[PDB]
Amino acid sequence: VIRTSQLIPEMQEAFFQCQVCAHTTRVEMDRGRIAEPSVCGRCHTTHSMALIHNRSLFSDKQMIKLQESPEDMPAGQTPHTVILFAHNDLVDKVQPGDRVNVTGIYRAVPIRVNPRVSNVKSVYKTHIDVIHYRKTDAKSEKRVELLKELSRKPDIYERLASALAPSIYEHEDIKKGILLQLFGGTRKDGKFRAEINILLCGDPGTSKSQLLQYVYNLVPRGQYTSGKGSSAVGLTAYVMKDPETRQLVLQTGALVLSDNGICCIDEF
Amino acid sequence: LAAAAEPGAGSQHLEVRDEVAEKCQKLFLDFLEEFQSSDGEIKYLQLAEELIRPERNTLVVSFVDLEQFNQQLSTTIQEEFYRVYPYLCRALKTFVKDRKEIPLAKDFYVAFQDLPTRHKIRELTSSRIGLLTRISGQVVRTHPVHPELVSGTFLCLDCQTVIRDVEQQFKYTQPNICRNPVCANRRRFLLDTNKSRFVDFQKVRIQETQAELPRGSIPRSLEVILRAEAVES
Amino acid sequence: NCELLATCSALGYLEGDTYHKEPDCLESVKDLIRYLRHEDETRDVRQQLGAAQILQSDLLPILTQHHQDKPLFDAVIRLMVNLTQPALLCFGNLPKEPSFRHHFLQVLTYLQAYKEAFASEKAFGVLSETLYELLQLGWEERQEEDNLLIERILLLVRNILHVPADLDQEKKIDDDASAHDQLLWAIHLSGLDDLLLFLASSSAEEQWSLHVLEIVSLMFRDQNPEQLAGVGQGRLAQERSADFAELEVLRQREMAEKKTRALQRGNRHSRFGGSYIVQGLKSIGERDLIFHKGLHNLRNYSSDLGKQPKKVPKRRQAARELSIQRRSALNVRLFLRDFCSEFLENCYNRLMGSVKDHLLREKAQQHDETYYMWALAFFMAFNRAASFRPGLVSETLSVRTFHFIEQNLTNYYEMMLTDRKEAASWARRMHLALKAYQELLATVNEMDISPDEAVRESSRIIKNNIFYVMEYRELFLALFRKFDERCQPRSFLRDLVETTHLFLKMLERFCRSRGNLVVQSEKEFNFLDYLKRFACSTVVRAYVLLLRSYQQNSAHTNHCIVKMLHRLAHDLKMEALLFQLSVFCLFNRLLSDPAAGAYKELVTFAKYILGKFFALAAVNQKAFVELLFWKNTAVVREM
Amino acid sequence: RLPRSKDAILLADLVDSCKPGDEIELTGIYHNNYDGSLNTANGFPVFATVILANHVAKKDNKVAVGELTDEDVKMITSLSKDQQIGEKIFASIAPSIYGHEDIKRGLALALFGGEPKNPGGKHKVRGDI
DNA sequence: TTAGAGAATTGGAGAGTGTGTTTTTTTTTTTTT
DNA sequence: CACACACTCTCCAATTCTCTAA
Ligand SMILES: [Zn+2]
Ligand SMILES: [Zn+2]
Repeated sequence: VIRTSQLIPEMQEAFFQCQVCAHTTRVEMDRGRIAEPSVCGRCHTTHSMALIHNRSLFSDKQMIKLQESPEDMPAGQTPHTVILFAHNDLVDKVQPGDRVNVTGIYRAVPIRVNPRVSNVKSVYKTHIDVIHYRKTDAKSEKRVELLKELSRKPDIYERLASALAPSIYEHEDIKKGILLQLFGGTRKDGKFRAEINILLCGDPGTSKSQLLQYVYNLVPRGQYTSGKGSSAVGLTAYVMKDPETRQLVLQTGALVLSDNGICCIDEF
Repeated sequence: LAAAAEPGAGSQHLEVRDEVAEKCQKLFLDFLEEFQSSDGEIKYLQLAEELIRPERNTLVVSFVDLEQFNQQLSTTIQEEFYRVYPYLCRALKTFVKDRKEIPLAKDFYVAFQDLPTRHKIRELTSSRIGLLTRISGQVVRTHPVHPELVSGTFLCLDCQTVIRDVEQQFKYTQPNICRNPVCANRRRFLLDTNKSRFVDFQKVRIQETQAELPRGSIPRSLEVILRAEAVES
Repeated sequence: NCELLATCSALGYLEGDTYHKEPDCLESVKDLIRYLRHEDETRDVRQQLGAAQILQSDLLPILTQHHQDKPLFDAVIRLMVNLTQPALLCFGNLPKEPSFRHHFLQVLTYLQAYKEAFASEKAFGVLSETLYELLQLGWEERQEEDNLLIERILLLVRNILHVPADLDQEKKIDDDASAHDQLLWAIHLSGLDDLLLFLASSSAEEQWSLHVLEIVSLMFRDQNPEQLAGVGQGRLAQERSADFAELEVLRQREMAEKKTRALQRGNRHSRFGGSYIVQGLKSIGERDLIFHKGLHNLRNYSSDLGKQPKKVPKRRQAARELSIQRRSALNVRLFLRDFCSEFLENCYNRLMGSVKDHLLREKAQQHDETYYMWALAFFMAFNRAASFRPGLVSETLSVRTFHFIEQNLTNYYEMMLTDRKEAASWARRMHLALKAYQELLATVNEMDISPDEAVRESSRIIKNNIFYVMEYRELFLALFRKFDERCQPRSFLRDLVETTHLFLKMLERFCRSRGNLVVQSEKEFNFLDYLKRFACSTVVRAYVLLLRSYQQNSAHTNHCIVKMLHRLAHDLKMEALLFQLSVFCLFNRLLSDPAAGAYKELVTFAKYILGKFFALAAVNQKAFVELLFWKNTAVVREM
Repeated sequence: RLPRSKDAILLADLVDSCKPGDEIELTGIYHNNYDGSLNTANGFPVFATVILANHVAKKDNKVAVGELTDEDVKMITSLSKDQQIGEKIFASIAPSIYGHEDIKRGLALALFGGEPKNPGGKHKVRGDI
């Protein structure tokens, strides 16, 4: 998924009211166009029925822009992309960056040459009406009962610390410190931080970055970013024009996004 | 002349009436006239005292007080809020008019606080259109206050008849017909800006608060419209 | 304009709450009266003085604070009567062209403004006090000076009560004080109501009977007798609970309709495609129907799913009821109930006798019998409501009133059919006559129920007279056979049907109780051959026309309709008259109604006649063609 | 916080009553008219607003030379005849500062200023201190 | 009592008139380099 | 420029009113 639009309301039933006598009627949607009443029924005035927008009925719609997977692209080619349209409950189930198997009906629709003229291009636009989404990159008492006795097992501290990052050769006190950072103190109120701050030092080519990436994959509300100015997501907060909308958005940095977690800062 | 000489003399009048909205008007006026504080004395009658002042036009009502008055009335208002809102405003005008010293051209607005349920920005789907809703958000940008036309007074140019209280859609709207029943004019009308009624208007962008933002998402922004007493607050 | 401005300035000015009149008020007021008398036909001075608001700013303060200055007071009263002159009198009629209609609307607007201003109790207090100290003198002590002042005072009150409600501010919701309600409250607090009761009950001042009748008519313009008679101490709780219950009923109906529409459309968006061929259904050509409006619609398919309805042309547009009913302020309703009670007990007989004397002597305006018939309907209905006492209305119970009402109703019927340019006005006058006739026919039933053998005797006498004379029987058929939806409202049709039901109820019970064979140079009679006159197509056409609004009809009205149709079907065996396609569409709606359980009588009658039709159809397939048209004696050929 | 702003129309001899950067007081009619551009920008029938200026007064120039009345110039000319006016003018420079008489003298001389000169139209010399 | 032939009024088909359109580079300036 | 929309006016004929015969 490359982008996901704002929620688009699609009219399902138009509500008309007579501006002369307040008599109301309802019109059903015929393949995207309204059969507007040209006359009122109670009275008989012509062109008196006005569309009451917020008494009409609407349903959710959303546009999604979906790129072919990197694992599926042919060698050295720029990726292809399709447009999906989801409606009702399937609208708010997919975010940008997700990988999905989408089942839907492959539609083809005309596009008018300019908005005030009904001539259409011979070459049709295509999109997929979404019928089903399946995410394919996602990866209680029965746990509490295990954890209660495992907590009173001997040297559970050492067991958890050694469980941290099995893929690297062991630095006992580093792993112990990261474990105590994960658990943290107790937050109470005055103003004292329960958060624990840890710093790792060493040459490039040490296991410090592997530790950072591991615990970022582990912890909830985690973040991973570089102190270098070329980082994917910044540490500080900033304001930017949302390019697909042009309206301002306050992008709070990783330190604010990790307000109840661990912020991993590589190249500090 | 005679009891039978009354054929609808000189009016193009509206004859279908929104029964639910008018029941809301009547029962909300009863609520304002009868609901009383912990020490009695009719709350909202005392708070209507300040509406005599210039640049005060909004009465803020507690939705839990409305619920205590009657569950069905509060449920109806919550479900059909945008439908019944001008009728609640007319009820407030009828309530405030017991002072007898009010400027009659003045508009009055009902505002609601202490709504029990809160909704996320992600939950503002089409099912919530027209319903009374409470949201939390962080203001990102506020635009200038403008005067918005709420009801235009128009002059019919080819019979000189004045049409009052032409209510505005999301488009600037002239009279659909002339108020003179035999006049055939339907597009030649002139707005009288001095005799029309305006409201203070301000639009603000908000986004999801830091607490409510789902993990990994871009912040979802929303456009909010503030009116009358609420602008620049 | 400027000269009027100068004189209006010369009247004086208000300061805080006290008006300081100039010494030249008399000549300036005479000049204003002169300008009004020398008006253009457009009534320019009327419009200009209304725009200047001198009635609100000068004349009411002068009237209320300098009423001891008698020449100025008399001049102001005459000027105010002139200014408050109703617009229909000002222009003669409703103008047919835009310019005079704009001027009419201007004068009407300023009249509505005057009515808004006149709700102050001080003005009516001064009017009541001056009328009281005038009427304190004996009639023989009066001269033209005082008699003309009584005329001008009562005409001012009449003019202010007559004014139509503004279309802008007639949107008041029930239980609220409209401008008319506030005006009636001003009359109540000033005590002019008691003076009106005195004028109605006085034998000496009978000369003002027509005036007082018009005041009372315009006072009780909006009210309904039974609804008003039901008012009392404990009404606030009743009306509050009723409002909450009706709110919930309306909400449940809207929810049910929303669910039905949500099922009728699918759970897929409208641009979700798909097309079907309905193989059995031939299209307008010979090819099979191609359906595009979604599979959900084919459960209750109809060919008119996407069709625009037709513009009813101006001539065929049905008549619509002129006003909605609103429950007026409770204080005003209590005051009007007390007024009506005291008036009925103390005033009504003498006032109605005086008005009948005026109509006999022919010293009344052209249509004052409409006020007479209004008073009959309203006050006899109020009498029967609550404590019925026929002594309070015994001046009305004579057969002469039946004869007078029947003559007026036939006259209005003829004039409606002939004077086509105000046929609706003649229909309204005929509606008043019909309601008066209905109330007499209801009152004799109440006399039968009442315990007094004397009123039972006189009830028998009047029933014998009415059922003997032919016009009372033939008038219902005459009305049905030339009723027109184009001209007469559905409220009239309701009243006609209910009056016919009550009349046939009484006549059937009378003939069932005893023979009484001779009727009309007399001839024999029986109720079955009378009922056979109601077997015409036009009357049943009108009855089903009223039946179409069964959702909005009252339960009593629905009972009247279904009882008459059951009488024609079950007892006269005229089901083929009612075998009709439009009537079958109405039955289709009745059977498909979600609230069909609330209409158990109607659906049972519909299923009875439908079963009879399908039996006949199984025997003979030409009945399907017979459904398509109204008929005469094919009612027997089908049989 | 971002500042609010208004358009104002200056007509006839009110033009060039001010320049960009001037602090002003503006008396005028607050006027509104329909603007389809604002209506389509906002989605609601919003009316454009402008001030029809009647009087512009720079908050800088609370007193202009044109504002001086015959009483004012009579006061000034008669006060100049005191013959101790130089000491009075020097003392009036920052009256809440003790001492610094040389500073007050220099600032008075700079505040009143000299005259620019251009002998022969080809050699300009400044008059400001 | 129904309905059909002649005259007048209203619905709307269609003929005629007017309106709107098809990332890039050099330079400055403040802050940050 | 020129090809679609948007709007008004006019004429034509189809429906309803009025008067007469079956
Ligand atoms: Zn209508
Ligand atoms: Zn007009």
